[PDB]
Amino acid sequence: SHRKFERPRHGSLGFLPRKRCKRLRGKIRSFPKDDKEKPPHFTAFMGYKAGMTHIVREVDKPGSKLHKKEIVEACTIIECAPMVVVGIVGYRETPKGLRILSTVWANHVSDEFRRRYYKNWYKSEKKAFTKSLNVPEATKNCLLKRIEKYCTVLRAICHTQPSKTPLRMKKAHIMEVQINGGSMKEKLEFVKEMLEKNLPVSTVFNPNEMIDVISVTKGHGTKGVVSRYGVKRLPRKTHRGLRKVACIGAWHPARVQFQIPRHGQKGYFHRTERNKKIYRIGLKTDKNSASTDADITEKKITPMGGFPHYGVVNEDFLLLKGCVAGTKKRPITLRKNIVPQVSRDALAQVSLKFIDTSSKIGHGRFQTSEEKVKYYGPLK
Amino acid sequence: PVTKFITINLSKLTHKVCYKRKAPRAIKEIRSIAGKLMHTKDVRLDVKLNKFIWSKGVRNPPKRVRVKLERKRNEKMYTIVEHVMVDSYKGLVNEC
RNA sequence: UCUGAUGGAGGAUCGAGUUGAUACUGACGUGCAAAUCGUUCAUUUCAAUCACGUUUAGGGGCGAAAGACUAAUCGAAAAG
RNA sequence: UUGUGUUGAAGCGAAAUACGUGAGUUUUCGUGGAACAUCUCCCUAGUGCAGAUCUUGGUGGAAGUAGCAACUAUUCAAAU
RNA sequence: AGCGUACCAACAACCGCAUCAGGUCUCCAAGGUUAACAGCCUCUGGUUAAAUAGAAAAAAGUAGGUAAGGGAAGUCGGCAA
RNA sequence: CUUUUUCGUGAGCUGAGCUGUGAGCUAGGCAAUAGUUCUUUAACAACAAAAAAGAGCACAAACUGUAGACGACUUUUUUGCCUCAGGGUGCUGUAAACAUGAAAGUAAACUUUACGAUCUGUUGAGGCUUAUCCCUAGUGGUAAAGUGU
Repeated sequence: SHRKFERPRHGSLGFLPRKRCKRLRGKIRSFPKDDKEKPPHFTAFMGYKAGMTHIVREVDKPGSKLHKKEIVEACTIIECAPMVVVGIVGYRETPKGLRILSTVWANHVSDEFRRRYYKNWYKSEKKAFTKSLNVPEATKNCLLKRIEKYCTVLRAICHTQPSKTPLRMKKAHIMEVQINGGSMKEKLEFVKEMLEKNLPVSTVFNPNEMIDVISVTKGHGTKGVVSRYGVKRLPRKTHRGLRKVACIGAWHPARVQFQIPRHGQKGYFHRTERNKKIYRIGLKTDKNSASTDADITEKKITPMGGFPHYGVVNEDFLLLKGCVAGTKKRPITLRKNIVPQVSRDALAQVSLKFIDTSSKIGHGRFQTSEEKVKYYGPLK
Repeated sequence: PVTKFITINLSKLTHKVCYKRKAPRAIKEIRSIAGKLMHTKDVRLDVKLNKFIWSKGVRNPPKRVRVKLERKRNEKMYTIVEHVMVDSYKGLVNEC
């Protein structure tokens, strides 16, 4: 018979199977739809999760109970050292999907890039990408002309530079960033110009821009159905334990349905979250990356004492409004929105007044070590 | 054959273990560390070192122990581990 | 008649032990165990508890009475 | 009644250009090491098994699985 | 005069099919705190043994702790705490 | 197969001569035979031998902890990593010792000597701080090379 009382099901069936992700790197399922009018541009980037802080900003929402007050917002810091563009891939449309015509490489690729091709780079003799980089410019241009002739989707292979980060991992993270923009010829030329140089975050994104983040959630091993699906605990009197689903199906069908919550892996899932706004693109060069016009204090983003479990952000970075899936040191893919957003929130110009850099270990009371020593005075 | 003086941070080796296993875990860690460092499989702990590790009961061993590892020739090689009484541990590094 | 002591009565009270067994309808339920384990609980000067000895034997015994118990066997034991 | 056996009987394992429609019969090779048939006719019975939660004995899959959990706790060195 | 006189008395020597967390009568009886032969710790005596160990340490179980704000709305019932 | 020869393609030579090849023209003389059929052994792909010509990794190990029941996964293996130390950042809350120092008061000598919870100074001290914190071309170390292709 029917349920006495209705209530919605536990968890979403759209994120099944809740199995471990194939890879650690976030992977774009689909790039934003190409608009032929816009000039050619990159659509994606990759950084590493450094940590989180909070900022103070002035709201500009008329009719909102906040409006003219200064509110505190949680922000995630993503260390975005420039990538290197190393290759070009052309895709053509076939009834069986996208088919690669060819991928052409740059003349020089870093050992950081070549490391990704090895499980034991240290004891190998690093012969990868050694004799295929001496191809003549004639055949390179032939392949490029064929790509321009027949391909409809252009992507640029680019790789991160983990040496610029505090990461222990040395092999770079490689992906392909789809070039959205003008004609095929314009895309080809756009990527050919910067076929070997650095790609900073500033070229890909702008401040106050809404983006999407693709990354693998924090892992938790096997978790019970209570913590994995949110099912209700059984009463205290339950004979064989209470942390389980009581009925895992009706008598018929004489099977367990795939919609029934069970124990299993929790976390380490691939998630693509939409609409994280960029609050600031901090530059490696400047000494006041964490300063504001209402702060005028000379300070950088890294909190007093380092980013816990991460290190120090010595490179370009971006300050993302809100939270982002993954642990510290996790590679995080940033993607342009599938269609440009025109909402008030997406179009707003954030003007932050203060960026916190107190210690995130313990309860820090100082923004700078100079301030701490000034307050305490001389010691033993 | 060689002699080293090292400090072992026993706190980070017994950090996760239960109350009733901290001192034996510290002993096991000391043996394993000395064996790894000396590249020998047969390592003998001095009874005075055992006494020092157990001096405060199973519940807590010293956070750090300053210790002397000596290699001797009698498969053929082996190592002796000896406690070193120190008034402090600050500024005390590994030396060969 | 009242007040203060003294005195030390009672199938008086609390409570370990002993003797039991209220609840968790806990554990266990291919047990440590054909009735145990944990916590909780009842009981302790009396109709109290224990030992050994001794008496009552099967349509019989014994029963502060549940058809209870009478050698893991009881609305008629066990053996042939 | 008339036969086979140490130049290898019964039994058993695998079989067969074998016979039978079939219960079976008959052969071969191996193993075995001492008995065996009689279909000439007949007499006799404790005479034919897939089952009976059959009886006794042996052996499986389960499975290198459940498990080897009360009693706070072990360590260093030596001897044998 | 004759007979008994070793040893266990459960913790593996008894009865529970066993080297079974059960059962099984008596006597002696230290110190501290305390009302106390209670609980907790200690001296003499005894032991460091348990049908196993090592590592890891998630789910789940079991035996527990602690929880903001609310305070029986839970549940047959304040069961359990 | 021989001869008369014509027109198309390939080698080597220099738009071009020759040789091979394919398709032809004239003339000539030369063969098939297994007893009546038993699939008409006829295709394709592969393989072996012999001749002739040219043509690197992964696992394990140690490390890591973005991972984890075990596998698996993320890493590093000499500008790295592990270790200890120094520094930072925090947590707790002012260590031991010493003081003709204090201390409610007390007792014992002919104004000092003893006892004293506690307090003060040296002392925001001391201890701890990655084991899953941060920084350091700071110390010491970084081990046999075993397996598969």
